[PDB]
Amino acid sequence: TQRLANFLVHSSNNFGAILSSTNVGSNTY
Amino acid sequence: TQRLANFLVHSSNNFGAILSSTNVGSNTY
Amino acid sequence: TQRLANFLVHSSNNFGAILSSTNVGSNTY
Amino acid sequence: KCNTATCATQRLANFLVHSSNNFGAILSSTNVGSNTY
Amino acid sequence: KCNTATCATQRLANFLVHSSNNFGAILSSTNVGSNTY
Amino acid sequence: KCNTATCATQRLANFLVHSSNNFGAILSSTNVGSNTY
Amino acid sequence: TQRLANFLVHSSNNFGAILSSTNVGSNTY
Amino acid sequence: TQRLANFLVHSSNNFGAILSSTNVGSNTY
Amino acid sequence: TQRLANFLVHSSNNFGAILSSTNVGSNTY
Amino acid sequence: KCNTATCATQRLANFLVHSSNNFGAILSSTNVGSNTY
Amino acid sequence: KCNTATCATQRLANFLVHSSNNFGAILSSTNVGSNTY
Amino acid sequence: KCNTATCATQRLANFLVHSSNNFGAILSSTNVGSNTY
Repeated sequence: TQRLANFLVHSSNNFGAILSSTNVGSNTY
Repeated sequence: TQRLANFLVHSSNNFGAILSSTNVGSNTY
Repeated sequence: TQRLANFLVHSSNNFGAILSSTNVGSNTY
Repeated sequence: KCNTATCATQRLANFLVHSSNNFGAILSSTNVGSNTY
Repeated sequence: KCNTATCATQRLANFLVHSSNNFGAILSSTNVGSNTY
Repeated sequence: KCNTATCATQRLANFLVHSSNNFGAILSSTNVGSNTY
Repeated sequence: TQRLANFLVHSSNNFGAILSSTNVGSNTY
Repeated sequence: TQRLANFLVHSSNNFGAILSSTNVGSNTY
Repeated sequence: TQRLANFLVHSSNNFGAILSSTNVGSNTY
Repeated sequence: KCNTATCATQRLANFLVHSSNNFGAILSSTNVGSNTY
Repeated sequence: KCNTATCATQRLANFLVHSSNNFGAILSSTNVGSNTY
Repeated sequence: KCNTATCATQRLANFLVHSSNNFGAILSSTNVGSNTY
């Protein structure tokens, strides 16, 4: 038997500046 | 028997400056 | 029998400056 | 609570109190990525 | 609580209190990535 | 609490108190990555 | 006396690939 | 007396690949 | 007397690959 | 030519000969800035 | 040429001969800035 | 040429001959800045 359960809680709170720059394969020239 | 359970809580709080720059394969010129 | 359980809590709080620059394969020129 | 076996309980405590009582002057300047030319 | 066997309980304590009571002048300047030319 | 065997309990204590009571002048300058030309 | 003369000849010839990217103040995110 | 004369000849020829990337003040994120 | 003369000849020829990346003040993140 | 004084003559020689006589197969691929995903 | 004084003559010689006579197969691949994902 | 004084003549010689006679197979691969993922 397989009793699998994923409890994924992703809480994110911001009260200031965020500069989240993600470059997956980006090529700047 | 397999009793598997993943309790993943990812809490992130910000009150200031964040510059999260992730370059997965990025190539700057 | 396998009784596996992962309790992963990832709490991160910021009150100041953060410059998190991660370069996984990035090539700067 | 748990009696027989295989007992796992995790308790998380998080009383974050961010109190800022400004009775005066605050001159802040947040510049993330800016560039003054 | 747990009686027989396989007893794991984890307790996390987090009373974070960030108190800032400014009765005067604060001249802050946060520059993350900025460049003054 | 645990009676028979296999007893593991972990307790974490975290009373962080960051108190900053400025009754005067603070001239701060945080420059992370900045470059003044 | 001032006898000033500027002989400025700017000759440019191309027979192949050129990628001339000039960023005077440009800010890529 | 001032006898000034500037003979500026700027000849450039290309027969292949050129990637001339100049960043005067450019800020990549 | 001032007899000044500038003979500036700037000849550049290419037959292959060139990657001329100049960063005067550029800040990569 | 110049006889008395202040004699400056500059001669530039430029016989560039780019000759390419392909009697066979040339498989070239110029990729400047391209990105094959 | 120049007789009295202040004699400056500069001669530049440039016989560049780029000859490429391909009687066979050339498999070239110029990749400047490219990125094969 | 120059007779009296102040004699400066500079001669530059440049017979560059780049000859490439390929009677066979050339497998070249120029990768400047490329990144094969």
